[PDB]
Amino acid sequence: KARPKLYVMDNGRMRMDKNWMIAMHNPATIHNPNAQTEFVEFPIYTVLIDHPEGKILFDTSCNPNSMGPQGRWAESTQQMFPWTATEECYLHNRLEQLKVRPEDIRYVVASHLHLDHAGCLEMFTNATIIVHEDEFNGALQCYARNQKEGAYIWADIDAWIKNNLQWRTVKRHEDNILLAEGVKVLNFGSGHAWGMLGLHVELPETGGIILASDAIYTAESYGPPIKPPGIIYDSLGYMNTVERIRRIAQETKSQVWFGHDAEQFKKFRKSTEGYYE
Amino acid sequence: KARPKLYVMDNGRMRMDKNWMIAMHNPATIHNPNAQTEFVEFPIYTVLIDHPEGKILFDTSCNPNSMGPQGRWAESTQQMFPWTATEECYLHNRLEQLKVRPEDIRYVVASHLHLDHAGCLEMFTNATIIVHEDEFNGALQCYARNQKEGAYIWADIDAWIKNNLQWRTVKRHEDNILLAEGVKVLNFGSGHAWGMLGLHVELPETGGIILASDAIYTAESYGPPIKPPGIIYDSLGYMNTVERIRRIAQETKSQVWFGHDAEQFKKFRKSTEGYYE
Ligand SMILES: CCCCCC(=O)N[C@H]1CCOC1=O
Ligand SMILES: CCCCCC(=O)N[C@H]1CCOC1=O
Ligand SMILES: [Co+2]
Ligand SMILES: [Co+2]
Ligand SMILES: [Fe+3]
Ligand SMILES: [Fe+3]
Repeated sequence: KARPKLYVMDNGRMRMDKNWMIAMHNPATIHNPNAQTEFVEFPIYTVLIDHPEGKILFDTSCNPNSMGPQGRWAESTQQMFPWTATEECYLHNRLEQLKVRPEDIRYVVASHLHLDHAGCLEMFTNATIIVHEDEFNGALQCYARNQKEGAYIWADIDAWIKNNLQWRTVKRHEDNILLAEGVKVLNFGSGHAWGMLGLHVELPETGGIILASDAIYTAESYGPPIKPPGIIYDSLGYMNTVERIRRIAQETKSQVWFGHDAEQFKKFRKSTEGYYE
Repeated sequence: KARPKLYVMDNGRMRMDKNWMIAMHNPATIHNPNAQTEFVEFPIYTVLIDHPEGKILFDTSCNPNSMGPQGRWAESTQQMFPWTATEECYLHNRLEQLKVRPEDIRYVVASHLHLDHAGCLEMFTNATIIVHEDEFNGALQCYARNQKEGAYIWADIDAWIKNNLQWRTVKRHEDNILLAEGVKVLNFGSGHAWGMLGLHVELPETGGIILASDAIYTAESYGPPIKPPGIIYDSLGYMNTVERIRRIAQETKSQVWFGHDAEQFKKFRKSTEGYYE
């Protein structure tokens, strides 16, 4: 039986309007007609599965050259979704401390292609990049239409193409994919974005874990009841996905790891302290 | 050839958070982390078609007993979506000034069953009430689960049932319905709410008119580009509906009358000044 080790890697912090994360979280009233929102902070992280069959990476955080005047992100983007991270937080450094080079990664699973998950895809030229086909198509249209604003970074996409990444698209109606012993890719479909992927991992000692990414921002999103994000591509799809994750967790007695939950993240054992067997 | 007269009836004004009407209209930034929304005012109105084949009413505004301590609307609702109207603004009074009694109405078309469109359904006991089946089912579930908050008013629904209204549901996949010479019901389906209906009218002198209701809040919603509302049941469905309306307007050279557009409403000839032939 395979005895993998799973690492949680801290890739810094982001802030944005709380309305993005929880829609109409604090609506104006007759007694508060100019209601104020908040500017909340949350973690960006990635997960490495050191599996005997090969190393698997879930998400890739933000590109190190995202912020600043010479940054890849448009000015309006930087102001609405600012990212802060020290050098040791960069993905390539986190991996380095584990004695892992990018070239050692067999599979990268991209939950979706937003700026905070697909930032460092270009690094893994020796891997197969697993992504939802609808998410891929949508991003490429953004590129082709020369969209310089939004959550799809023109400069990042440019780099993927130039670096000749090897893509494996998950089809709209494609089943879950067994990646390795006790590791399965979940096809969540349209919701938060054009197409979302998750991961289910079964560890001998710790048991089952579901990586939900932005299918579920936080425990507050999860509920119940469900509290959806401010902007959504497919509201119906989003609601269905959350409830599907809940069912899976119950039936397999698995933990659910959210995309950007500050409190949950504090509890994790990170790559600087150890791993999950 | 039939020569109808179409009347626009002013049924008062409402206010709410602008984020309801235009999602993320003013997002927080690093420089404005506690961004403020606004509390915007907009008209509630209904349309009467005095047709030789019979009188047709589109929407019914709010119930006269909605607001106040003894009001049908929950406190939280009254504070988030306050309605103001004088006595002459009440639907029953507007009709009276045209020498029209509720019993004279042959057809009522309910665009949807929100508090500001289905308020006075209970009045028209001599009419056939045309509504989307999915919208009807959803409202009845709110009632059955004893939901006392939200945009579906428990007390309003209660009254419909007690007054023994005569329902004709539009099926999910049912075609447009010819109601009378030059009057057609449009099935928009799920979007803003569970199920939306519109109307297309062809007048000898004025030409074509599309009544969109909450399928399109305002000219700003309409664009292009489309700016969706803060909360939506079916985002995908909503976007599709707007574009469908644009196509119809172009192909038939029809004006589009929005649900709650203050500027457009000012330009209408109201029932106090005349009608459209
Ligand atoms: C459609 C999803 C909302 C678009 C804005 C965005 O990309 N926001 C990031 C921030 C953390 O996770 C997110 O989705
Ligand atoms: C579809 C969610 C409803 C948001 C609150 C609401 O019901 N607002 C009114 C005001 C005019 O049209 C509406 O739907
Ligand atoms: Co995202
Ligand atoms: Co409505
Ligand atoms: Fe994210
Ligand atoms: Fe409305």
